[PDB]
Amino acid sequence: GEQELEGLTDTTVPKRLGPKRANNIRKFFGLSKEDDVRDFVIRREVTKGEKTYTKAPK
RNA sequence: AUCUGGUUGAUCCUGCCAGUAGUCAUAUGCUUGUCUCAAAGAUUAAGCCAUGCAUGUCUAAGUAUAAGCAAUUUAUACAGUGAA
Repeated sequence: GEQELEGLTDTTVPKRLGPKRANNIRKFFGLSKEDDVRDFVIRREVTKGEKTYTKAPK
C-alpha cells in the first residue's frame, strides 16, 4: 500500500545459492552462446583464523 | 529262543490276577567328590503381555559451495576427508 512495515518492508535477505548447470548459468547472466562460463562463477569466501578459502561449485 | 507265587484235604487241567527285566519316557523322594559330551514352556491355555534389542547399506568409479573439519598447498570450475 502506502505506509511502511518495520520488519516486513525494510530488510532484504540475500539468496543462498547461485546457479550450477552450465546453460542455467548463462540464463542468469544473459551471456551469449560462444562465451566460456568457467570464468563467470560466483565464489564464496570463508576464513577461520587467518585462512581465507574459496568455495566454488563444480 | 528260559519262566516262578495264588482255586483243592490230596491230584491233573481251562483260566485270569501278582511277580520279573527295557525305555533318547515325563514327573517325583532321599542322597551327591572327579574328567569329557550336553536336551531344556511341546503336552494344559495357537491364553494374555510392562521395558530394551532383533534390517539396514559406499567403492579410484551416480549427486557435495556443510556458513563441517583439515590445512595442505602447484591448480580461478571442481580434486583431501566427509555428516544430512
